Amino acid sequence: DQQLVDQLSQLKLNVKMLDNRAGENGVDCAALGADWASCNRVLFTLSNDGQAIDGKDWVIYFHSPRQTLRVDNDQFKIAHLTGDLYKLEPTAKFSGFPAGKAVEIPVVAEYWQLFRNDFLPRWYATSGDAKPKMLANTDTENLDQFVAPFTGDQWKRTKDDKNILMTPASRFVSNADLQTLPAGALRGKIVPTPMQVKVHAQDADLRKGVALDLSTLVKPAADVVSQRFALLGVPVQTNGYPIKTDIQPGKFKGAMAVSGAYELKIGKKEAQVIGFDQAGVFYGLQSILSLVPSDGSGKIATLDASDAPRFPYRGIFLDVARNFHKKDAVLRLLDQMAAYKLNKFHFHLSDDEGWRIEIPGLPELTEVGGQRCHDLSETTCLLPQYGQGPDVYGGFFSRQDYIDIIKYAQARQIEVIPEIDMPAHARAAVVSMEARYKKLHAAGKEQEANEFRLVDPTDTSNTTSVQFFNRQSYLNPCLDSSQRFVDKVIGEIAQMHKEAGQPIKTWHFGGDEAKNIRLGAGYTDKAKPEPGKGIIDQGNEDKPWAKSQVCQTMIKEGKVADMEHLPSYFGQEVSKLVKAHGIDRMQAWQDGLKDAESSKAFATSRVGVNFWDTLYWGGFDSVNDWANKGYEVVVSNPDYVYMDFPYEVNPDERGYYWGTRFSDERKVFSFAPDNMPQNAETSVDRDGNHFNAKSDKPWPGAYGLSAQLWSETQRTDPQMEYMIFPRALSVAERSWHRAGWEQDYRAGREYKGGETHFVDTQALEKDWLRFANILGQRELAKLDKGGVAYRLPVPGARVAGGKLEANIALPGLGIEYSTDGGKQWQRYDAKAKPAVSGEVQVRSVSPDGKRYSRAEKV
Ligand SMILES: CC(=O)N[C@@H]1[C@@H](O)[C@H](O[C@@H]2O[C@H](CO)[C@@H](O)[C@H](O)[C@H]2NC(C)=O)[C@@H](CO)O[C@H]1O
Repeated sequence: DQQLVDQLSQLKLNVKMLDNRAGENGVDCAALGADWASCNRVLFTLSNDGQAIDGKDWVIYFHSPRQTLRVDNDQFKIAHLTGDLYKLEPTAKFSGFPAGKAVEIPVVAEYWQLFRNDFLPRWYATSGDAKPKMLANTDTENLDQFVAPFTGDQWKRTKDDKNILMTPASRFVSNADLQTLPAGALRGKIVPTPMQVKVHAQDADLRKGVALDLSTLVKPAADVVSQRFALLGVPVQTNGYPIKTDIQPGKFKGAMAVSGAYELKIGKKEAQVIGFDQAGVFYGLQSILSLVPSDGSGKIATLDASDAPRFPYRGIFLDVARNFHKKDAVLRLLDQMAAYKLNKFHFHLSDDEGWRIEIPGLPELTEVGGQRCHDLSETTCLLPQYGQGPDVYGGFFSRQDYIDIIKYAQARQIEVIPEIDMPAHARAAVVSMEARYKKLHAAGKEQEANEFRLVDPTDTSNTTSVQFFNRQSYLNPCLDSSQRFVDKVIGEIAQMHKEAGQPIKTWHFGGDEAKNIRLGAGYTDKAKPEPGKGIIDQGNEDKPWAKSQVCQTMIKEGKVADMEHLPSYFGQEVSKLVKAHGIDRMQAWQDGLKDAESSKAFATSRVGVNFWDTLYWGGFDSVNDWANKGYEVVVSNPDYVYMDFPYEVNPDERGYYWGTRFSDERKVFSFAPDNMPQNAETSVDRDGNHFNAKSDKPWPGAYGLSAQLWSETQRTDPQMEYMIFPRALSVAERSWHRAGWEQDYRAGREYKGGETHFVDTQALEKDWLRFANILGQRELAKLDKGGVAYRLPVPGARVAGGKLEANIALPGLGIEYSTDGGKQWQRYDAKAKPAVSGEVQVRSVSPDGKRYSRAEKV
């Protein structure tokens, strides 16, 4: 009843990691069905400061990205609902939560939990009648309230983990090659780095303002430029420094004769931008804006530059489905993109856990798919996921919101690429279309009910998705209703784009992870168990759609060869729908198109793939095959440009970490996307080990670069911003500019981490030192002004010769120290180091002085 829920709500949870490598320490993880026989032991403690809780009519719901495999307190049991939602229940042996005591529940989970961010907030209790209530101490974004600190070697994945734990003292060493450059060395430095620049000794004076000739630009675009000058403190007034613009396509030849190319001349009396096109003028204007200092000085170097993008596709991907991100945050993101010349916004509008775009005629997609709540019937909501509580959590962009975002992007020279992920990652859509089916079926409108249905009612396939959903995550590719649904959604989104004035140029099909994970390599069958694998019953495990009658008749009429070719076949069918709507380019995650013969199998004349295989695992060689089959390769490797991954190896950092353990501003910058094998000399793998890389195949080159923000643990907009910035500035650099240390691809060259020395790592180093300095001394102050809650790096620090020595990953940022427990903070001066004794803490501070990094002890 309610009373029981009220009592349970007052239980205080504490989560403590016991062992991240339980399989190495006597637990038989294989017998528990753990992938690759890997499991961890965690302790859940529930403390009661009230009277005894003796009822048994309750369920406690919690979220985890890890499956619970064993419960070591026999008074309780844990069962999976779907996705990340689990239930804790009392067994027949439960004898109550005693008054004033703690109950301990040790559990065994699959894999490892290396970051405290792995533990999700907002556990909740239910009981019969009653309205669900959260366990109040867990209703927070601060994990310190319920998750204990990691100690010792608990951050290690295996006993052989070679990653380096980052503390102030080891971080001091990783930053020791950095130094603060004098302001003179940063004069005339545009970033992204221009293709060619000659900096002269005179400076132009922008203090009385600039007089802009934006006649070449459509109004909305000219207004973006004018607002940005004003933001950075240069008033716009007619008597100011003249900046002239013109478009002249004929002055550009060969490979500089591309959209976004420009010639820039900054003089003492005036400036002139000549673009190949409007993007080119807009971009030459953003290059002047990049020189404006963060010191109030109003001076910029005179210079002559000529520039053009190395790639036509320079993208940022955003997931709004896992956790919604508001219109205001999307706009801020687009502002910053435009400032650093990023031009493609890949918008992931749907997935299992949410559907975020209003579709005229299919209201259930947003009414149901657009919100999560504790509704076991899933008629009004999708089940709760990702630690957002049991009550309604959600949002979506209305048709007008969406049109607004597209217009906003268009002014900023950014192309909006909508992604509606299929045929896996489609639970919001499938469940919403089921609620639609039920509603219409009840009114006796059976043809209407079935019109956009995404389920074959005969399908009993037993399949587990990557995120542990079942067959409801997989839209059925063989149904005529599924094609109707696809056609209708493409149609409606295409109309919004037409109204916004930016007609869709690329449809993103999705296509990722359309498989059953129980049939993967790390699991083994109960009957002939291979050692070191998760022992499960694999004889009742099906490939997706295996038991669909409709898919079976499709296979027998000869339309497709096997169940395995379904995803690729569906990609080919959707390309025909995309083409029919006037769209001549489709893009997909490469694994959904793997069984297609080549780009020729598609109806669009262009087919792009987001290439998301990790490099250290073979990506440096398998990427070639896509480019050579006609696909435009959009480099999206998780080991370098997944922005949902942690900035550093520290258990208190935010992020997922399946593809690598960290990717900081420096690592992202060091990525060489057009000569994949070379990264073997400049990076380490997910366990910190050196790797080797070689390809013997032809490499025509990549078409683009994209950095991804997946949103599982990015629950708020500030969290999203913490993960994207400032490392997306490194992405902008590398997607625009090819550095001298980025060598040409050579078939047969084998790069061996720690052994070969092909790459000019001293040039790489010098390039990074300058770039890190531009961020710390100029650009971060601009992000402050754009309202972006970027991550402030924690300082490196050591105590030497009686004084505190501190450093930082982005030289120029302020550093503070405290010698009294973090009560009083003082500013660090490198040229008058402070004498120190006992405990010191350090923290960094934003340029505007309002935000601080986390504080750490030396
Ligand atoms: C708990 C965990 O780490 N799971 C991993 C999945 O998240 C991951 O899926 C892919 O990665 C993204 C997160 O970085 C997902 O949001 C996304 O849906 C998915 N697909 C794409 C194209 O990235 C997979 C990758 O094999 O591994 C898991 O272990």
